[PDB]
Amino acid sequence: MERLVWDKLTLLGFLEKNHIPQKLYYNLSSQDKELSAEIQSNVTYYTLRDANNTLIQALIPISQDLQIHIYKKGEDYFLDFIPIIFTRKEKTLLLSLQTSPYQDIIKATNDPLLANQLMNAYKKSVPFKRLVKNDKIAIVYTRDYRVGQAFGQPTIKMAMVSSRSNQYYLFSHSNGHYYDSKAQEVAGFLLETPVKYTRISSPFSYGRFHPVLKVRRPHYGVDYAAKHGSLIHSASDGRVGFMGVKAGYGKVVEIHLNELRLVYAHMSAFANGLKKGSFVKKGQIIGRVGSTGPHLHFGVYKNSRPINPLGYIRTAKSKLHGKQREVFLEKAQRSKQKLEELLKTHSFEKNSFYLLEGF
Ligand SMILES: [Zn+2]
Repeated sequence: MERLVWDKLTLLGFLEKNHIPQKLYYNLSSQDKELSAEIQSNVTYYTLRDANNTLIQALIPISQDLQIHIYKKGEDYFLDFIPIIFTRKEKTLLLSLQTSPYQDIIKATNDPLLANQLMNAYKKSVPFKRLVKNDKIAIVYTRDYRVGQAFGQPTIKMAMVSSRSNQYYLFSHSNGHYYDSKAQEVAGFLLETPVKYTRISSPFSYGRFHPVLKVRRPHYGVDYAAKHGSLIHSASDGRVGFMGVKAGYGKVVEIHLNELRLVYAHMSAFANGLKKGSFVKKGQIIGRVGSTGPHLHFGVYKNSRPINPLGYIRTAKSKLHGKQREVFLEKAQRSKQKLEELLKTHSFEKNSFYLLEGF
């Protein structure tokens, strides 16, 4: 296949460019239309053409784990939503700073997304502006590969940053939140429900891809059933990055807050004065619920990846308890011992970074 980057196109633009009847999109269920509206610019996608230059296959990412597969059989085009095929590798970075964190992490890994994720995750506990030469940074993380090419975002499993005689740890959890050495949440956020709802008509789901009888489509936000006219509130502070129509979402507002993007779709109207560029405060009215039943699709992206918004709708951060805490801390202990060992057996006099396989 040709490997290409997406840039300006929408799904309907891509179909027209390639003489694929647009009914391939319009016949989709509304849920599939919603999935189709999150083709991000800058994503690597893949195409196969015949000796007449006719589009025979395209694989276009919707998320890190799901893609649109367009393909031609005989005279007909088909469109499925299917798993992205990939390999997952775990790495451990041991770094002694020589200049600047962002810059040195990139020099050691070629992975600016990793650098930026770490900076954001620590921004309220160790500002990177604070770090100096010979401070230490460790990161255990996974990276995904398709046919030898890295794609998507890394995921941090653990990190340790040392500054001013202290070590500051970050540990992932299966619940999606990150925690410090005390099993207290770090680098999260507090969201408000964006609409007064009757029920959640469709919850968030990562989907299920095997075995065949268990297969379930992902849904990368929360669909709220709400009475016609309901006002929509921003779940957070932020800045409006998009306001308008996107096929599959109808009228939609997107708000950016640091590494977050919040999506508010199927609206009837935007709030007077609101435009691209506006700053908004948590709870501020941004528009009104539409049927473009009446529903709001609320999406939350963290480091460009959809996450279950309901885990963040709360008035205080997460802190583990009970057996969850016992198990978390025992795992954290063993992680800490292993990192200490790796740091023993890896002198920074020889090399100012090491990039190791596994952990
Ligand atoms: Zn939805």
